[PDB]
Amino acid sequence: VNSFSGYLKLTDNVYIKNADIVEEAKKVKPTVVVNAANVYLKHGGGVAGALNKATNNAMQVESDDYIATNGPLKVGGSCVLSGHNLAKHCLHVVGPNVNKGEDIQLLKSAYENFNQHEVLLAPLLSAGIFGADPIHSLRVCVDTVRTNVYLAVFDKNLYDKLVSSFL
Ligand SMILES: O=C(Nc1ccc(C(=O)N[C@H]2c3cccc(O)c3C[C@@H]2C(=O)O)cc1)NC1CC1
Repeated sequence: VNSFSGYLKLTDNVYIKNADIVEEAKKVKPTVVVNAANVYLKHGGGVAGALNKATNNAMQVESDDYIATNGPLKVGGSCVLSGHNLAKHCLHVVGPNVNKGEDIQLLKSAYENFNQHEVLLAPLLSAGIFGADPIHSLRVCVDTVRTNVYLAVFDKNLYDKLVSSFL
């Protein structure tokens, strides 16, 4: 049993809710919240910008030190950093950004990072300002992630479309 509330069950292991991932993280304090990161961990907008704002920029400060030491992530890769006031840990995962021409096949590799964590709160990777089709992202999620994932979809119209079109 876990504290995630109001989710629709899509499969054995994937759950979905119309919710602001920031507000959901603040309320559940999950072990892992996933950030929709870029390779530079520059949390300017979209989900990343929102999560970072909720940490009063502490996520960005920590991220800048990480990059200065380790260099950029790979598209499809991830790193575990602090969850600050939102979660125990933040898994920063880089999905391909279609508005940069990145290969959409890398989306499966990005979701594979979730399998290193038993339970996660997450957005749909490569959705929103990353330019991919969220219906496709949900399909890849379901077909790749085997651990227990609680997906937060900010837009109600999109949430309803994702549920109603789910096979
Ligand atoms: O701003 C906020 N929350 C806030 C929450 C989510 C987003 C956002 O863009 N999410 C989408 C995104 C962005 C980038 C890549 C992606 O794959 C996705 C899928 C995500 C989705 O479809 O849900 C933006 C803002 N809270 C403050 C207190 C009011």
